[PDB]
Amino acid sequence: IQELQNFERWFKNNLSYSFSQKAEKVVNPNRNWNDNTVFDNLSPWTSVPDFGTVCHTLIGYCVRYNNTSDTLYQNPELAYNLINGLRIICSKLPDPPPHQQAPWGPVADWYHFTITMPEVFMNITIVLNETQHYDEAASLTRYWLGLYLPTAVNSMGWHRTAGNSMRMGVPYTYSQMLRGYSLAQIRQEQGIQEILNTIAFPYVTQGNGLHVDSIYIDHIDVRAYGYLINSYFTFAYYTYYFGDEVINTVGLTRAIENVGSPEGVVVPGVMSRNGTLYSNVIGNFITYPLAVHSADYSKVLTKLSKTYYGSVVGVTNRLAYYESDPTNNIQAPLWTMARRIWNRRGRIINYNANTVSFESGIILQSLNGIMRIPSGTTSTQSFRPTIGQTAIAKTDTAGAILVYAKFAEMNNLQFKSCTLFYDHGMFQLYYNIGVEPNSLNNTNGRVIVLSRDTSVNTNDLSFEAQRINNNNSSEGTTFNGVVCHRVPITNINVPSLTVRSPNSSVELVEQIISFQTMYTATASACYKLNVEGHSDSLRAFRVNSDENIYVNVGNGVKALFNYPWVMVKENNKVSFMSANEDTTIPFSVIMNSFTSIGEPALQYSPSNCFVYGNGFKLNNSTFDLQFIFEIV
Repeated sequence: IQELQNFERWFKNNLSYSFSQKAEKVVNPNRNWNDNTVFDNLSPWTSVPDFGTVCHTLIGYCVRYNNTSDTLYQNPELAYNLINGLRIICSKLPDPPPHQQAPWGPVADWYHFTITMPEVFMNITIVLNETQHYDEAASLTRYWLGLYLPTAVNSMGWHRTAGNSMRMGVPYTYSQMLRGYSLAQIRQEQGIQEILNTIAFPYVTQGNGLHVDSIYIDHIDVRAYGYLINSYFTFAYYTYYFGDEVINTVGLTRAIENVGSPEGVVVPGVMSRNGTLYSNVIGNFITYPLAVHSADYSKVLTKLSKTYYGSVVGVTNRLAYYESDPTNNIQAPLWTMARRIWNRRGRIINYNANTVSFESGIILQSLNGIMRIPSGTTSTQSFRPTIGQTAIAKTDTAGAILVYAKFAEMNNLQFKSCTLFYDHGMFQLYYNIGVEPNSLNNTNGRVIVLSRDTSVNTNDLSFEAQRINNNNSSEGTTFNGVVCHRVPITNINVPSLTVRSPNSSVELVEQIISFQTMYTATASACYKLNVEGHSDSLRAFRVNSDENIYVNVGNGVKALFNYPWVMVKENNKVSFMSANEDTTIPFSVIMNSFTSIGEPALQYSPSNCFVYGNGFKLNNSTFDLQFIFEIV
């Protein structure tokens, strides 16, 4: 059949690429072969994790066999080892298959038999398709998957859904093609129909799924990309199998653009509960544009430039600001207060238990900086903020985010947060920082400007040595391709930069804020970060009234924070948004904003909105909440 041969060709053509997207894998294996256990130093027949390792290692060797640049490309002895490995596995599998137990090991360790093993059959059979082993591999696949994966969604007496089913459908479909069924026939099967529903990813307005502004929500109300990351590699298969209509590709691509980067750096607030800024696959999911992205409802602003990746997760009362579990409960400050740019050519330094409490933007309430929000259940618990109102405005190269938040579980911490991303830096102002009165035991708070894991050796001197070398000033302190500066604003208290080590693993540049001002919710801090080698003359101003903050980057980008409104102007384009999510904007708000940035007589025309009452109304507020005007 043409269909089968074409699929096998496509599979081999795209294997290396597909493998680069696959979350669970063993890359470039060189483990020695063993006629008893498939590979040396493993006990796969008694230990199910070891069987998983055998499975992954075999798949890894398939990729090596198939990879033109690999030293073992089309190597006949590897081909033999692969078919021999499959034979060994087949000789261990019970016939008939078990009903609702694992064939060996703990009765509940079914995973590698249902998920990973069928992928082994598929990978071995296809990569060996031009060898003398093909017909045997195909026959073993037809028989053994016929038993262990009888439908797309059933294995060993269990019905499967979600992530599990997305994995299963790929080798199942292939097994049916080997049996001579056409893709049109397979499509109509009940199991495949369930999977097609699972992979549709329609936009949703609440609950689990892809939200309307392309941020993935899991566990009812948590920003969480794990579900997408784990099964992403399967999407290309289903699109090949069943066509360009089965998956919301635009929605998913935008979802990845909204949080990821080619280097694999991802804002921690949308990642796993242990606190992480890295995925070893997300960089391979899509080709990323150089752009500023915003999710106006879910509250994410992300910029990818030629020099940096920067992102802020905002706060809305509609979504959890944090999720903890029995092990992980110190990650809330990182999820709520990370205000950082990462140099794209910098070292990817990920967090650990001793460093996860510290990052540019984090407000610390104690010297050691540990803030715990324990799970009140025997598994996970997510927490809604007491206050969560966020506005985002973006133009070509710049994006601003304005957050008003209050967190009951972090000692009633509240703040107004103003962030601006531009080429090549980031402005951050916190004002009205507050905590529960009389709660800090006479300990001053602090806002982290720069942080470093001291176990990492770079060519940067220590923060204290840099300070002393700079006439005892922490201005221009550098770490990992990022440089920090204090940003004074006349009539706003902005503390000086000082250096401190909160524990033996971390050094900080911070702005210390008095417990007295925190008690009155009047504490403030202001700094900027630059990509090393890329300085600017950014200035910020408090214009006449409280909360009216004008930032002139000095490169053509102007921004205004005037809670609840935020505005960015660049070239002939202006964007506004309200943290109240107003779908109308008054003429007077526009006029006052333009006056505040020093351009009182600006002429303008609506781009995505229309005259309605005493202002403008959005043409469409379904996905986006920014009013866009052209300066005419």
